[PDB]
Amino acid sequence: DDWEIPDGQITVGQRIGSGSFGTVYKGKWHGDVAVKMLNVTAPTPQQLQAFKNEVGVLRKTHHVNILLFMGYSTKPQLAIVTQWCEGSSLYHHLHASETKFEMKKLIDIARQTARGMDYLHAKSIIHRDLKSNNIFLHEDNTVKIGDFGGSILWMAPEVIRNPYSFQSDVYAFGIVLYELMTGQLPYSNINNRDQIIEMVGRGSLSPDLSKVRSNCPKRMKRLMAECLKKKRDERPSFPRILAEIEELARE
Amino acid sequence: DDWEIPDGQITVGQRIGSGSFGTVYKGKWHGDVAVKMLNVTAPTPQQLQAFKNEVGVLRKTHHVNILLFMGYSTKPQLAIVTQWCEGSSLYHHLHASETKFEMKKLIDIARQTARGMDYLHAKSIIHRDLKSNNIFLHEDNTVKIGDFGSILWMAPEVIRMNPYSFQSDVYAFGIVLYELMTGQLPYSNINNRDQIIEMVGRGSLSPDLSKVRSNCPKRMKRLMAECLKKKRDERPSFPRILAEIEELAREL
Ligand SMILES: Cc1ccc(NC(=O)c2cccc(C(C)(C)C#N)c2)cc1Nc1ccc2ncn(C)c(=O)c2c1
Ligand SMILES: Cc1ccc(NC(=O)c2cccc(C(C)(C)C#N)c2)cc1Nc1ccc2ncn(C)c(=O)c2c1
Repeated sequence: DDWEIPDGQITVGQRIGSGSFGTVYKGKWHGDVAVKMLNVTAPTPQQLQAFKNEVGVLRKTHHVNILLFMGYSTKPQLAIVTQWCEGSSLYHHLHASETKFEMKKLIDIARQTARGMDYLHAKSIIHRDLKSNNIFLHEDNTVKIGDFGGSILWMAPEVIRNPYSFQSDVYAFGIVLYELMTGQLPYSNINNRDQIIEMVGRGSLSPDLSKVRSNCPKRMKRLMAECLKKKRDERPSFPRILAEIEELARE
Repeated sequence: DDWEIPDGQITVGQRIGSGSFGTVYKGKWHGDVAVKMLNVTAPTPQQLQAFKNEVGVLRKTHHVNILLFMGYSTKPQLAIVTQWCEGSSLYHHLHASETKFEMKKLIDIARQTARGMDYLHAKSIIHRDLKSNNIFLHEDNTVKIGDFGSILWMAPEVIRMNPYSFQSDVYAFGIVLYELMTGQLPYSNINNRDQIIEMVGRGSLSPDLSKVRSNCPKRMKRLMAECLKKKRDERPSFPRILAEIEELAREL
């Protein structure tokens, strides 16, 4: 691969977010790009190491449902560059908007999400923060998985109490399925954070699966259940998860 | 960090086309993939080295309008894998289809095509076969540039014998603009190809820009003209080409 970007080529536009590592600016570089940037005139090794490692994982990714990693610049500032994403996240479309999706579109999102996730785990990568907030509907058609700039509902029980695993991401994908099939965040009636955190971690509290749509296929409900099994070992793997969802789509 | 894909991970079938050296299969690998394979023949040194270089450049490309490179396989056979492309090429949509595009989409395609090309040339890459056939409308919205003779896109200096340069690609992009802005293949009225080959090289034949669509903005007429200018040196560069297109689009 060739990942280093000539330095003076990037021009930063409107600041968008504060990111998880640096401030994020919608930029322009041979088209529309997004740039997470650090604006310190000289980077502390902490700041430098997060950069060095954040690039290290992205160096491995090449999938249509994973966000596109385009390169990095070291010298104007420590910067990471990716494609710009036209549209809104999965989170916004279900919760922060009136528009409900068609059941077909609902599974299609779950499908593409599975493909991106399957590919990630295949290259031995752990997301550690799968949520509808970190799932972007590029052009309202294509699912793009990333890490953008507080995730509690998608947290597996063993994470509440090396707890991050492939199975912890699987569970997180389960919660996302709930969002798609209910249009809702789990534990909507429980108010207090410590109550949810403790009840879900102790193994008493599990998402109310009766709220699923009528149109939701019975088989889809079963898969969603398996993903949310309290015992991490008893959770399915994304190969089978991807498998089942696609066979559903063909019908 | 390492792009080679272990054998039996990919499940092939649904072949689309077949060269004299290779075949393309709609595959399955963590989703929908496309696989170019060399299962037509034991690789000749040309094709085998062409393979080696084809991967070497794809390793370097990282763009939304450039085709997505996902990896390669050595052990079942020498294979290259990319994203699957949903839709049909620009060629098919303009000429081999009923669908006429809204002028907006013509510019959007023209802009995304420029972006992909600009990125390519920036990394010091020459395409050498820009045509509407090698431009794929993924999901009918997003342009994907790849490589899948064809002479309507052939620059004058290429007919005669570098000859292949960035300026030869610009001309080829010019013809594509003609396709987009006329809904037509150039010299549609001229019958025999052999006349065209000589005249385009000789300076006799020039695209008829009167066939341009009514909706086409004046700035587009000028840019399209400049791109297919006989003099290769005075031909614009894609940075400068892209520049006009974006600000043109920005005013709509
Ligand atoms: C600009 C950027 C650079 C790097 C990352 N990094 C990650 O997402 C990350 C860091 C570590 C691991 C992963 C994995 C591979 C685990 C995933 N998924 C991802 C995010 C971003 N944010 C980013 C990227 C594109 C965007 N398009 C449109 N809009 C409006 C945005 O807000 C936006 C934000
Ligand atoms: C499977 C494959 C692998 C590699 C390449 N190679 C190139 O495009 C190529 C070869 C050399 C240079 C370049 C560059 C980098 C210059 C560009 N652009 C590209 C093409 C393909 N063909 C390919 C890829 C996706 C497809 N989706 C839908 N349909 C229906 C297709 O026919 C199809 C074909």
